[PDB]
Amino acid sequence: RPITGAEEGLFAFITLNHLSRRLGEDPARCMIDEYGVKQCRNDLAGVVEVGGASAQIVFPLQEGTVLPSSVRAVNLQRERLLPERYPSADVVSVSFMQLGMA
Amino acid sequence: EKRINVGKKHLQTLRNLETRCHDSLQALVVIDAGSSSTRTNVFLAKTRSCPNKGRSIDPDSIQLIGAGKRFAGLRVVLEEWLDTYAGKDWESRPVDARLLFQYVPQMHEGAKKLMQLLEEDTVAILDSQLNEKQKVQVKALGIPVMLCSTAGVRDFHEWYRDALFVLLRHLINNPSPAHGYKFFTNPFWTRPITGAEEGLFAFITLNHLSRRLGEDPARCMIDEYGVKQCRNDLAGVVEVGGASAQIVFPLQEGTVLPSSVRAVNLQRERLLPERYPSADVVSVSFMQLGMASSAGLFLKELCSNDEFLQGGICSNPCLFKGFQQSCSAGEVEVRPDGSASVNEDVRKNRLKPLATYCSVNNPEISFKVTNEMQCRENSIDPTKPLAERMKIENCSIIKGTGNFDKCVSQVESILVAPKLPLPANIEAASSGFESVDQVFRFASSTAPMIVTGGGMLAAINTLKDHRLLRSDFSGDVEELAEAAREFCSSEVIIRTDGPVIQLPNARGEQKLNSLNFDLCKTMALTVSLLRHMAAGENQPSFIKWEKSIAGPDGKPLADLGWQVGVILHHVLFTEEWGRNAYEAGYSHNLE
Amino acid sequence: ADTEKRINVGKKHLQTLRNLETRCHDSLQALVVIDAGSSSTRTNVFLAKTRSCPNKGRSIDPDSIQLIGAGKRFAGLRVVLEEWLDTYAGKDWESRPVDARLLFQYVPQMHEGAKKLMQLLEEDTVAILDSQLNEKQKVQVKALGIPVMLCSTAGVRDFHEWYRDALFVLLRHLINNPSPAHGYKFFTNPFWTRPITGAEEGLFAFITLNHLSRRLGEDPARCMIDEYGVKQCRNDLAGVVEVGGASAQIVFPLQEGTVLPSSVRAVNLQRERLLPERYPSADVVSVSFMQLGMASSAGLFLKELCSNDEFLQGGICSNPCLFKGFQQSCSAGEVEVRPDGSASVNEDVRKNRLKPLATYCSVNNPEISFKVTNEMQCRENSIDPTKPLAERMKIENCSIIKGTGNFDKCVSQVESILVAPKLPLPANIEAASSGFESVDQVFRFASSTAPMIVTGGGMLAAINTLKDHRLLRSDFSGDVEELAEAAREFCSSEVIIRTDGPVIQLPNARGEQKLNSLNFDLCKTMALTVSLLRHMAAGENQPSFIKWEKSIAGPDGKPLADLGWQVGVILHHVLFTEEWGRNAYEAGYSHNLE
Ligand SMILES: [Cl-]
Repeated sequence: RPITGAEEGLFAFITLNHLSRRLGEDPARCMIDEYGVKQCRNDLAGVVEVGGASAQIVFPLQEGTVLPSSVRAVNLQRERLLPERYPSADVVSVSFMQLGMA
Repeated sequence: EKRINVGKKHLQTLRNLETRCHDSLQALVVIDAGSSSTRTNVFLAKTRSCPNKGRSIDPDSIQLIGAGKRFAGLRVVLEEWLDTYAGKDWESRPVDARLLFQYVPQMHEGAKKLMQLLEEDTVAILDSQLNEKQKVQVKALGIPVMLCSTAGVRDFHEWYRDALFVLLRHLINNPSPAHGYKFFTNPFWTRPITGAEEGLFAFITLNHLSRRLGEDPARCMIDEYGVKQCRNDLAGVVEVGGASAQIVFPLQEGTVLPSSVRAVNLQRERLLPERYPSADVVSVSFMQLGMASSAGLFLKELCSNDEFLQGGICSNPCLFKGFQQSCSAGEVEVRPDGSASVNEDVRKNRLKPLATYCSVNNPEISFKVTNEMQCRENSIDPTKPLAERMKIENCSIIKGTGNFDKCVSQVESILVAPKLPLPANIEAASSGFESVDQVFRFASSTAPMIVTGGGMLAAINTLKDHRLLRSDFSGDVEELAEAAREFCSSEVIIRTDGPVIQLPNARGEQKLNSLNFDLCKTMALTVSLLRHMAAGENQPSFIKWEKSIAGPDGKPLADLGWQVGVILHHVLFTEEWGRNAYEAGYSHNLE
Repeated sequence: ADTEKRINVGKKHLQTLRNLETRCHDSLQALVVIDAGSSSTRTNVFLAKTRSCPNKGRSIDPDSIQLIGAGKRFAGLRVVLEEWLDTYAGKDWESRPVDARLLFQYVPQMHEGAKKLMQLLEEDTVAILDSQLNEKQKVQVKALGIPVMLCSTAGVRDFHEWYRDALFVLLRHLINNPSPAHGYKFFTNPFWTRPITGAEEGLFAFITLNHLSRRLGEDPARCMIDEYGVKQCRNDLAGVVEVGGASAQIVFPLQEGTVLPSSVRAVNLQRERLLPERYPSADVVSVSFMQLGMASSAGLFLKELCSNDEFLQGGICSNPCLFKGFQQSCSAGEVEVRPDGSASVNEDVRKNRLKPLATYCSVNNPEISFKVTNEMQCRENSIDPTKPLAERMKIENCSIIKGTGNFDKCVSQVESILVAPKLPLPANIEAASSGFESVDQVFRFASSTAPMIVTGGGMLAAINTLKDHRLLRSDFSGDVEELAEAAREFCSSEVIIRTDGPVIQLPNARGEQKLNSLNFDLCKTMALTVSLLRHMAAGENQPSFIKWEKSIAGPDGKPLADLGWQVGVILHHVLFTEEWGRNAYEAGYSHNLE
């Protein structure tokens, strides 16, 4: 099937993290939230990819950050990109056709 | 021998009692913390306790039993607290918010007096509406309270509102033990809601009460994989409130919006559970179309236009011939003598919400690059200090000209189809359109539309009371324009008993007051909205003006608005509701 | 300068309030377990800590469960049914076949019978709550509601009509309608209040033991990897031997890698919905022996011993399990030792210790009827199913029983009559039972290395009597020969009549103790102990240790609750978080609103 620039960014983010051994069932840190619920995450690295047609920037949302209402973290489990057994991954995902090489 | 059957039947009766579901009455309270007032809303619901299945609410049973007195708005609590501890010029000068942490008990002090008035009013409603048997059930189950703030408390941009909500929930969770009503809340039920969220909840209220929203779908489509894709036959809502206007309607079947705007999916937003057919909607909320902001913005743009402003006189076509006032967007008070009194206080300026929104102090303006330009180009300059930002230059008097068609053409250019709209940042509950014109030109639907809001209904009822519009009026644009043109050509006559609106050809009159002097602008907004809806590729199957919905019997079940929808979004998620309302319950407050 | 102090106080105050609305809140709850046994109905009052968490509902902390009070012994449920059947089914209802269909005319009279007992239990439960709780505790207890679990063990199992089911419907109705004056909101449902079998009683007593001793928990003690590469986990659970008044239960963990015969099965506590899935898997050998109860073994022992040519001679039964100088009328009736040293035997059919086994061993019992061998298995245990009741229990050609105090002969007869009979009584194959028929079969095919806890009033008195006369060392750890030598000496005692009453006088002037209705036949319990230990010692796998326990010490040293089925019953409900939350809190006492 065809894939968009933003989807190409998320897939490149998954590639980087898999090969770097950052993505996996073992989280790098678990935090006890306001309710006493253990929230676990991998120590994911962000990616800056400047391709021929577009530039993608994908990185995990800063822990305890409140984004403007007008933008949103992309949840990889919600988008069916990562299974539920993987620690929750919330990312800032951006694709700019104007920053591509061409 | 027939004595055996009495015994066998008695045992079966008792066996039926311990195996079947049992019904019990529950009260639920929604506190509407609006811009100008805070009002309690008391509801009744039938709960069902089923062996090994817990306890749930029958959503069809939700009924309003009483709406109370309008107490002061939450904004008053904060404004009085800021006046005392930050200094009287906090609206017009920089404030060190950190220093205000010294005065948290004084903020609690302000919230306590208001909560005590609401608690007494709620108890008064319960006692007057319930019989002794109903009271026993109601007192036993506990009373969930959902206090939601809407407009008036969104523009402080510090720690105040969140701290105020912590204090309000603490107050709700400590009711007086004397009356026996076990009120209780949690941070999921008592919280601020946005304008677009009020829209979604009003949409859910309308469809629930009219019986259009239900588990059983109206129609299904079979996809390429043989899977049923089902939907309900939902009605849209147009709500013009005092602080904002919302438009929410189902996305036209078989359409997809481009990557610049988005349909809101009620299930994805966790407003409706997955067992309800998928509901995709076009959702918009515009502060500038609320009754108060639209009045201020209309004057700000009309009175800076060379066609209307000449030699310090602003000729306003939406105001009656014979009416005049001083030139400012200040709150107008129609006096006993017939003159208009304009309040010049920054706090009472109709432009205050838009000017506070269109500011460099507002982080929302920095969220999107064009925001500041869209403010400036609509005559609300973020670079100008507050008083200069709201001022109408080279203008001493506003005089009414009673020209309905000119009023409509100006509502078109300032409010409905502006060349450059004011900024509206998208949020999870909204579609991203910034203008009503764009909504109907690009995302029109065949779904029926219900027009709601106090002022919208007052505009139609005024024309029907004067017998200028037929009682069976059903939305015809030209019939409405004709009625409104005649009413708006009325002359203001000052008499011994006060000012009157005298209809042409001695066809009646009514008293002129602070609430109706500018009603022609609402009639013009209605004509303009109907015109845009009629010019859409898809037109609503019908259009109606409503305040409430009749139940299966004929009596009103509840009022239109966001309140029923707020309850439903909690009660419909069965497992979560059972845990919070019954397992934790009021007993969570035990010390 | 001190402005920062006032700022930080304001900030802290808001953080204190925010924490208060995001964290779990604790609250006390009372729980009631009504123990409806064979000869009595008694209330048991418990306290537990509940935890209410945002978006999570409310649950009980299982380690907080504590007994606050046990009530008075009121009449047994069998007494309620017999008084109702004595009034409306006339006389000889248990002699002549009765038309049960006609008894439906007398349902309000059954209700009145049950109302009298329930009012007594409700008053007693309220008395315990009022004496044990302070005012702050009462507010919490009254607001949450009081779950009541009434379970009947032995007594009411044998009517074979609609009576028991009807009684239970009436009992729950009474429990669900408590007096509003006291403010205690008692309530029940058909899942909490119901009869329980002997095998289910064993599983509940096994759960109680392992809970109190901190062996049962979510975290496993050890994990293993099977043939497929799957991690298999378990707790290090202790087995229980509970010798009750009506039956004996043996419940212990299945030894790792055991291949059981096709005809018996391990009981899986998770599959049986006794423990949730979050607990490590627990597979057990579960056995309930009808003839090994204090009452039933006493009856059967006399029936078999006193029909054997070696012991019955010219109307005199020489009993090796009774003291020299002791004598009684020849019947299985309840015995009362009187101040002059004489024995009074109650001849009432309802007080005959052979009655439950004789009604069990009937052609009218489907358990017996459905299998050809079953009827013969009863007959070989001296209880003939074709015989009428009173004749079925009679010890023929026998006038008196005289004690001979010969421990070795007592062990030999206990072994051949009770523990390893020529023909065992029929196997029970209900879900809670592994389907074993004898003690030897259990230790031959399913022996385990799990430690074993011996419980039951009579089992403990058998060991403590020997320790008290310094015949057994205080450090006794289960050695068979050490026990047999001690019991041989004690069991050789002579009954002597003094001014103060009858005494058991030990040989070689070692001392004495008062002879009474509870200890006159204790030597048979000493012989049952020797026999049980011998069968366990002959197993391929040996328990790591064997201990006799009256109670289990809590974290603070003092016991939190009693051994027995009561704690286990609470746990099998409270551990199922979602189900408990729905029944106890969502439905609750408000389900009773009318
Ligand atoms: Cl737009």
